[PDB]
Amino acid sequence: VRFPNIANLCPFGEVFNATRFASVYAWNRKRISNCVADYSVLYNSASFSTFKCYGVSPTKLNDLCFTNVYADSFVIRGDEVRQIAPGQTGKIADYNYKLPDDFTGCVIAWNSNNLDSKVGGNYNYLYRLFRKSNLKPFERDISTEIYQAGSTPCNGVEGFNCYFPLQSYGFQPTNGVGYQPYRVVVLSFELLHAPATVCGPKKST
Amino acid sequence: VQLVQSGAEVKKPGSSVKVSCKASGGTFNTYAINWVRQAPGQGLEWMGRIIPMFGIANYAQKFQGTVTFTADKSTSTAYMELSSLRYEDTAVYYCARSAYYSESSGYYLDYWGQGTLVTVSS
Amino acid sequence: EIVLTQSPGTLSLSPGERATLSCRASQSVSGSYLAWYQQKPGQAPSLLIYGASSRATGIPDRFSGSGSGTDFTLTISRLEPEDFAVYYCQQYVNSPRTFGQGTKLE
Repeated sequence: VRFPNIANLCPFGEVFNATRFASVYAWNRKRISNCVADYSVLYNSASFSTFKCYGVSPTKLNDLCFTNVYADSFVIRGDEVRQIAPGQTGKIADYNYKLPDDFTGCVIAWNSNNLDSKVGGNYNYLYRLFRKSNLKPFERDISTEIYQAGSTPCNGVEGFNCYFPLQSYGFQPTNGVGYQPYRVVVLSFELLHAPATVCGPKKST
Repeated sequence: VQLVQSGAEVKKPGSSVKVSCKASGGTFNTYAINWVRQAPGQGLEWMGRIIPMFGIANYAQKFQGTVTFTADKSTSTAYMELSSLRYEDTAVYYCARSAYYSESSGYYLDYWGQGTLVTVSS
Repeated sequence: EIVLTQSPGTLSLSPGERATLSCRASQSVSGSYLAWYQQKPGQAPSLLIYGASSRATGIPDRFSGSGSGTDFTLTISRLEPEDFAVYYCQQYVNSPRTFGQGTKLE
């Protein structure tokens, strides 16, 4: 088993209950290091509509020792929550956030319609409509370079066959469930029990 | 919806000036700001655009190196800096908002400010 | 660069009814990405039309643009007393958003 015990509780509450979440293209990453793991809070809360745990099972079998837990938070539209699965393709998957096909983690997603929709629309959350190439697993593109779509040089300004690579979601308070924001906190585990920097909450060794 | 800017600059030749176009709430969010030089008794010249959210300002070949576009995300105000007053630089500087987003595909100036005229004097 | 040449240089002579305001470009305007701006004297130009014929908000539909490729038309059904300003052409088709010279400048 061989895990150490750190009295420091892991700040999953910080990640999940944060006031402001990042956009999908500029996906915010936090490293959960050197703390005891809290996973049953997530399991029992049950207000998380999507709790898809690849690799590890979501039925109370994640009391495991991890050397590294990576937490990623972004806000996307409801229709593309399926998009962010291992080995799936779409706009969000190939241009904003790509999940490795061997992902051993938990894609956690819940509604933020009250929090992340503002009257007259909320345009704070962006997404990359077009990009030159498909995005590699765990890569953030913050470039604002005008996408080329024609022989004409973009010259840095937008126009025909030259577009701003990013676009606004535009969540509205009265809108379809398919068109409402879902905060997603992708949890990436490494499942190494020998270093086990991220302590598991079971009795020591 | 309203983009009230500066008035008139008593700038002696060679002395720099900064413009102060004021964006209303939500203008900066989804709209870029464009500057249009209107030299007295000529046509409209497109100096360039500033995308406030990502702080991107691109200028035309003519005005490159002679003018600087800045915008303040807090207070929602657009600024344009003239390097110095060259003799031909006297003009009515305008400010207008264009959609920069791919879906809208408008890239045209919807609303305009009153105008800021620079000159040797008043 | 896409340049523009407005042909009817001076139409502020109180003309009657239809006016065939034109604008042509060296390379054809692509995607009908042209707009028309009305510069009332002493004031800043207000958008009058955009696209090939897409009328602006708060502008009477009598002002139309019958443009193919480069938008070379702007038709006002009646020349009302208020509408005697300087109408401008602008293209946003991958250039430094070059304008025209103006069409009804006294």
